[PDB]
Amino acid sequence: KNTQTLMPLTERVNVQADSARINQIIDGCWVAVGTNKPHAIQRDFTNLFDGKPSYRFELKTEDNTLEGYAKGETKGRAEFSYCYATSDDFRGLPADVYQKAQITKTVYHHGKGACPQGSSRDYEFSVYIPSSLDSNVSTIFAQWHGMPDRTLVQTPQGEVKKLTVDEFVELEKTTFFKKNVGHEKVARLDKQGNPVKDKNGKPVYKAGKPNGWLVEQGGYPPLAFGFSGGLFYIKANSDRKWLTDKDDRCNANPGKTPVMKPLTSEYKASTIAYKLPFADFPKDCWITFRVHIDWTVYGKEAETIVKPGMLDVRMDYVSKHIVDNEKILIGRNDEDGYYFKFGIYRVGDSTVPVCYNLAGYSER
Ligand SMILES: O=C(O)C1=C[C@@H](O)[C@@H](OS(=O)(=O)O)[C@H](O[C@H]2[C@H](O)[C@@H](NS(=O)(=O)O)[C@@H](O)O[C@@H]2COS(=O)(=O)O)O1
Ligand SMILES: O=C(O)C1=C[C@@H](O)[C@@H](OS(=O)(=O)O)[C@H](O[C@H]2[C@H](O)[C@@H](NS(=O)(=O)O)[C@@H](O)O[C@@H]2COS(=O)(=O)O)O1
Ligand SMILES: [Ca+2]
Repeated sequence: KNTQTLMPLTERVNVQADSARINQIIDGCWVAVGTNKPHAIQRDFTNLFDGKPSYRFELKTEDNTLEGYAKGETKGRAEFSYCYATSDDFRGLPADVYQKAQITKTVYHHGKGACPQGSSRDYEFSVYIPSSLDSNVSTIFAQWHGMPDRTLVQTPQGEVKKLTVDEFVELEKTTFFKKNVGHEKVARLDKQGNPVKDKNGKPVYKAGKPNGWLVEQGGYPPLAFGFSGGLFYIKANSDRKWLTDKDDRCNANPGKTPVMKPLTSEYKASTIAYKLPFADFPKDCWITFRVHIDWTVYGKEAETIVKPGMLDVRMDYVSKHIVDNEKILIGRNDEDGYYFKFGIYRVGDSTVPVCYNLAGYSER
């Protein structure tokens, strides 16, 4: 009933498919993604950081709104993305550039907030973990995410090739994509033999059988900071395959994979760079992470590792050098780069409630 200390921020931008409208942008630099329940993300006027409102993220137990990897598994999301495009990013261009970017899901590739392939960048942000946070949460609170372009496809005959935007736009007319997998696009039909339309007159389609096409979509985040199994962990992922293979689920478990011993497949590596028992992670105070990433350089279609990456992390609240300039494989073999998000990404088929605050982001 006191609604003065917290301000719901409920606008959500589909950053891959839609430009952010000015009145959806937060503090001139963020848009929000994930569930839009009023408590999911709020500006917090009580817990100030550097004398300014911080951001309170909350997922209650019922707040998983996304399908997880396995049938019957779900996941939850309330995050800020530092990467999005606005209408100004398409200013003066032919109308079809934006329209085709929505269909190819490459809208945010036209916007600010990404770091290119093989680049080096410094990041800083702060987190505030309440003492009430359950030690068995399974949540990623900051991540650096790839930006694959789904115009890189595999044909039914197994050829990996780059479609032009126009070619992809044509393919999407006949193909219903379920994540990365193409299916025959089938019109649902009424009884007079006509295509069904929703209440707004929009034609409705469903997926038929797989049609052989695959597109580059999804993939693990190259870097994630989170809690799992009673540990705070930092996990780095690398994928050197030109077209990522979604079936190759090379993914280290902080509870099972020893620290700094990469788990590898033929193309992927997943490394737990740091672990700290949950009780040793400070509570009810602001912790500032300083992160330096030298992104791995990959050889594109050659699939080589041209140059290894490196990861450095400091944790201040005292300064602990928790990841000390580690040579590491980190990134994705894509044409495009990486963007930062923070918030709640509740994974591992968990519904344990999550709530904490974040603030103070910068990158250089
Ligand atoms: O770590 C994640 O946030 C995450 C990994 C992504 O690879 C993707 O996984 S997936 O299960 O959906 O395949 C989901 O990431 C993107 C997702 O790729 C994207 N789909 S797209 O628009 O068709 O390209 C969309 O669903 O957004 C999610 C998260 O991105 S966002 O939080 O910046 O919006 O989850
Ligand atoms: O081992 C996995 O591949 C894996 C474990 C699952 O528990 C799943 O979490 S769940 O809540 O969806 O069930 C999970 O998380 C991945 C997710 O699959 C991936 N999407 S994809 O690459 O496009 O398929 C992406 O969003 O990253 C998350 C982070 O994985 S994590 O669980 O290791 O944190 O995948
Ligand atoms: Ca790729």
